[PDB]
Amino acid sequence: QVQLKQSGPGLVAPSQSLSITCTVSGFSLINYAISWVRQPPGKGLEWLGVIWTGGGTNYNSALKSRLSISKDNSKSQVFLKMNSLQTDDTARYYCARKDYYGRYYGMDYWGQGTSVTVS
Amino acid sequence: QAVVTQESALTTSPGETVTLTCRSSTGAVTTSNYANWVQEKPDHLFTGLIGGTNNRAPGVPARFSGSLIGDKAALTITGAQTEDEAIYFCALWYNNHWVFGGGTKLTVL
Amino acid sequence: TNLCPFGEVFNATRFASVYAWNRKRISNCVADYSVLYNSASFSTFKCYGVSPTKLNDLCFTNVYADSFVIRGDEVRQIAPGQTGKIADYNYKLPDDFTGCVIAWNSNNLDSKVGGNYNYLYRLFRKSNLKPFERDISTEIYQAGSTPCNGVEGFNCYFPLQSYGFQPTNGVGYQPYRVVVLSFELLHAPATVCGP
Ligand SMILES: *[C@@H]1O[C@H](CO)[C@@H](O)[C@H](O)[C@H]1NC(C)=O
Repeated sequence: QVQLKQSGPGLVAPSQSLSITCTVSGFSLINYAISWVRQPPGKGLEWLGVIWTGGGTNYNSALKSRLSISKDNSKSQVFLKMNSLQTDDTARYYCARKDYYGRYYGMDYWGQGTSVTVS
Repeated sequence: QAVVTQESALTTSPGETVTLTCRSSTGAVTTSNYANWVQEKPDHLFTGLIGGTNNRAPGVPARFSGSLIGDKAALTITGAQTEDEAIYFCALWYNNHWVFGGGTKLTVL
Repeated sequence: TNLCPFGEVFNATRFASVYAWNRKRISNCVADYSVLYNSASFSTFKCYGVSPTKLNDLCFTNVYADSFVIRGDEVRQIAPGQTGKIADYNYKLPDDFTGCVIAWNSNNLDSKVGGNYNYLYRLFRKSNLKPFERDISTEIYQAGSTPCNGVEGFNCYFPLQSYGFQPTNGVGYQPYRVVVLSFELLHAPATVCGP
């Protein structure tokens, strides 16, 4: 069964960098793509970026280019990294699967969500 | 060229169908901007309902069905009160990036 | 005259993927085809240019042993004159092929709980392969009219896909290892014979 896990205590201090990890079962990272979205408390969710099936990224336009997403096909893991945080970034972050090879061209399945709060 | 808007207010009594419209800032939404519908559980649980403007996700009931019925993207559902109390967000694929709407709060009866 | 290294070929720990199938040359040894045929594990043993019982006496120039892991349903495409994803884009056997195709189920090795996704095959290709071609390139495909130009858009697929081997998949979808022996039976100095 397809399943998404992402884990971390999260909490950050201003002006440092913390990273979150997404761990997957039931599907191969070569057959799908992974997209990340960010949910500040009580607002609408914004899309951060996507790591395509075999490397190569896209990012949200005005969102800082000083961030990167990366993955490991061997262990079936995905990592999001931001190198500097600002207090508006306190949010819940979600991993998501994009099935653009076959039928369902959108975000097929979604993770359980991780709280990331600075200060 | 990123603004996408939704009504964000809805109510359908059980058995009655409603349509919520999500519209872009490039005029009527193109087929290229693939439409997505996601469902929000009140316990911070998310799932994907519609992709590619017509495709249901695997394992979602056939009661859910949507298309470009109007010029702007929209979605419809027959009324099942217990499992349809949810928030719904529309997403459009601009070639550069995905944009998510504010989301519509469904309050059946 | 030492024995041929068939044990390495047939009892190797990890087999190669379909698109990067490994070729092992064999030469200058005494082949023992009886051993392999007599064993019962090999689900599909098919010799095309020769007969399996004759093999113990023929003398060849040299022989190539290929290996890869494919899905159970696609075993048929490993034969002269058929088509499919494997034949067209991965591993094409020339017409008038002369050798033996050996396959057996390996569900107890190549499939683990949670699925095994390390075996890859080429799915989108510009054109079919020439016989015994081994294109390992990962050039970004382009299924759309627009030029992809190396950016993996919604119509710029990566040309490799990984098999999904669940421990409880159907027999059709379980991984079968395949070994193809190709005897190029010229009249150059014979190097491999049977006792
Ligand atoms: C491979 O392993 C089997 C396991 O019993 C053994 O019988 C055989 O001699 C080995 N070598 C070959 C070439 O099959």
